[PDB]
Amino acid sequence: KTYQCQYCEYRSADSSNLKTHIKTKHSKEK
Ligand SMILES: [Zn+2]
Repeated sequence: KTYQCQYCEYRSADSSNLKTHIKTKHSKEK
């Protein structure tokens, strides 16, 4: 019951955590 990121290699326990990670790490922060 884990989710993974398909940009880099970070994983989560709760999908929201993952979403946030991509939002603050990939998904254009610029
Ligand atoms: Zn990532």
